[PDB]
Amino acid sequence: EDNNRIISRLWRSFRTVKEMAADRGYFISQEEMDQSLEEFRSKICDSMGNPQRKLMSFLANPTPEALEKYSDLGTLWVEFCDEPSVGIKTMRNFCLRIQEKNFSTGIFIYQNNITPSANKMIPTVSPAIIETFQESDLVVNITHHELVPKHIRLSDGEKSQLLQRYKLKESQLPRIQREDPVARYLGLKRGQVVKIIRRSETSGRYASYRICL
Amino acid sequence: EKRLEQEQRRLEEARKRQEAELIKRQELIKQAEEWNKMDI
Amino acid sequence: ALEDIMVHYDGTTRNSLGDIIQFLYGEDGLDGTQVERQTIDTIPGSDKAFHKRYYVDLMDEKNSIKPDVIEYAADILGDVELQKELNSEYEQLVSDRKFLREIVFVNGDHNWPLPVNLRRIIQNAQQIFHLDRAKASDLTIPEIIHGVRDLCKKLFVLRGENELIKEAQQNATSLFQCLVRARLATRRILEEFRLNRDAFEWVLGTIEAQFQRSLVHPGEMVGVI
Amino acid sequence: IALDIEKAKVIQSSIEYTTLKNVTSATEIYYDPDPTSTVIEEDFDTVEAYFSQSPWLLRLELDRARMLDKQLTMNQVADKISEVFSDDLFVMWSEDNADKLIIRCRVIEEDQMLKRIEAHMLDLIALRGIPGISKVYMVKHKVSVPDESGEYKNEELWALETDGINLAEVMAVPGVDSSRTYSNSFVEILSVLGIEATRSSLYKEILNVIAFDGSYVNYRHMALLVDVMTSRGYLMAITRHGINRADTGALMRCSFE
Amino acid sequence: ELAILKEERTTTPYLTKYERARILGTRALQISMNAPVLVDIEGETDPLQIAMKELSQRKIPLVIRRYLPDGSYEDWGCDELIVD
Repeated sequence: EDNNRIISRLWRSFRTVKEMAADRGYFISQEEMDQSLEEFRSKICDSMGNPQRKLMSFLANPTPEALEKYSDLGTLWVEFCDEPSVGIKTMRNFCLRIQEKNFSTGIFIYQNNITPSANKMIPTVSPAIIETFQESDLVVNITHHELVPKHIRLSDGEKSQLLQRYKLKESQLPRIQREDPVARYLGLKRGQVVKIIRRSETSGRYASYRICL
Repeated sequence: EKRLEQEQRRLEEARKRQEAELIKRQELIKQAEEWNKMDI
Repeated sequence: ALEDIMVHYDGTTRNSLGDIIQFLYGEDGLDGTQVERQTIDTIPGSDKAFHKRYYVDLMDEKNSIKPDVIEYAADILGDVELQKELNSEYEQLVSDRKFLREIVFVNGDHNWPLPVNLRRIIQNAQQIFHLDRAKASDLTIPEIIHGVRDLCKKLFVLRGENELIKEAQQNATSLFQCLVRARLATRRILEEFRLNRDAFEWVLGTIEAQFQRSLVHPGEMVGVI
Repeated sequence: IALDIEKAKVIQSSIEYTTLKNVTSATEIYYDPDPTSTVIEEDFDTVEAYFSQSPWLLRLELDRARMLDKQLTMNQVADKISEVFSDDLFVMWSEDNADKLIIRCRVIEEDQMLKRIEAHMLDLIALRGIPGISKVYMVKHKVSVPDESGEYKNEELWALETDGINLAEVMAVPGVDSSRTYSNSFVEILSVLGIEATRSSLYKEILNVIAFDGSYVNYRHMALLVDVMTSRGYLMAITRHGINRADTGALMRCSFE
Repeated sequence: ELAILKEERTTTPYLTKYERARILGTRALQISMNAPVLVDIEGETDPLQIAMKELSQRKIPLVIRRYLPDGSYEDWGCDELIVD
């Protein structure tokens, strides 16, 4: 019934969130990655079948490779919201939780909608970063699409090397929007550069670069 | 046979790294579960 | 919209503000009048046909180079360093086949515009050096391997010693190097084309010169074109 | 699902949008002041079999043929009405075996109110399907795939082509290959997949338009065009609204428009 | 500052077609305005043909200054650029 498809969509969203966390540098165990649907229903759903979003929250730490490559990578806290509509109360509570439990970045997945007050409170949570995603747009992982090539964020040294090699200013590079779906998937901040290796029918392979806004 | 031996050595090293990372991950899993129990 | 776009002396395509539109013109840095449709010989066919065409085994006597095409046919069986060279060539060809079949062209299309017509160069060499008749060739296998390998690192699209420059240079010539390796294979050179030493050196020099002549010229107004 | 026709038809039925107005054939308003009985003689047997507020009655006759063609159940429509209307409307439905398929309703001066309720019901009751996808067709695609011997051999597979676009919802439907769904509108591609996919889709559309009549244009020209059209992070139209909103010189911009 | 040292010149070592056309035109104009010729002319009279003869023998006394997009430049002599 509709409960089964709700559970399936929630499981797909959870898998996409785990894949996103793994792609940004954090470590997620392979058993957790291939955690099947039946195990999800066993671990989350109760006797009547309703799911508890509060049981899906987890923590992550960067791999040594990612920590060496990116030095601004802290601890990640992902939390799903039971409340369909997220008010200023819930956003403030989440901000308080992040501030007290010293996390570098916190991802907050909501179900239906977020109030404008909460959005206006998002930028004032510095130095911690809060990012908001909707449940519906996380069902399918867009980075697995055939039309989406692989994006790789560059380190500060690599960005400096690129700018020196091409003798460019930052404003002279191709741009990518902050609200771009792939930019939001990678958690791009303003001033960061991604390397995009792409298929080419004239040379086989072609590496392009874009700078976030 | 030398190439096979080198491949086995690399697989064993990767397995050891994966085991260490799993050991590190289990502590985070336990802490997250405890904090979610506290939230309830 | 496209009037102020020009190729610059560093190879990039830029507008009047200096903003980069393309890091290399046409992703290959070539002129549009210098390419022709050519077939890449590693893409089509079956695995049996590919193995029969490209694999050279110096141990099994009925799957080796023919004895009437090479003057050194006697002291060739049993070598291990030469067999290692041939295995390295075959592994490179298999990597090229995997790359083209899985990433670049997934539907099997293999007739694409590329520079330096290799068939024309090969038949010109055959006509010039009179490569007819059953005469054995004096072109050793390591000479073939090292000549092709060195040729695949002198196709300069970008000049410089920076690591990013080398990565871009290797990226820009991937498809053309696949074409060259698919054509100038050891078994193919020894049996189908029957080149000798002078013909081989002439082919290598001609490929390098013609590739240098096929690059786009800085100052081109490619936007208006 | 791609090599089976029945599963493909199941997916097609689950994707296509179907409203109440599609299966409905006629709607009528009747006066009946008895909640437990009725005046109409044709339906009296069925309603008394069922039984064993306002006097205004609302019954609508639905076409049997198109209702069976869409593969829908009367109970499903009843649950949809019940969900959208809670307990504000009492609903009854004739069974499958009825000569004419009917479903009544009763409210719990209100003739105009019932008329507005009937119009609203006909307008926006969604039975199943993705909103925006007006029609769905089945198409066969000839695709060349390598064999187990390495040889390339043709093949035939089933695929759906729709009228109307909703990429995000259709991509999440089970049974759909979510990593290959394509739209001919690249604004939606930009909103869902990003700017690199937008570049690829823009090249694909331009190549289709150019190559339909048999013409051929070299790749680098269209590549340069779509790279200019996607270099700023968003879609830049070849118009005054796109070209003249740049940082170029005033003398260069004034000479266009 | 803007000049680039001769050892680290990264532009192409070949004479492009635009540079060839401009160099031939400038040299022909100079020859037609009574500039000394650096090659032995047998019976040639046309300034453009004399300029082409000078180019083929690498005797044109001109320097090409190639500009980079950032503002820097490289100086190349006509005698050290390969001409087809």
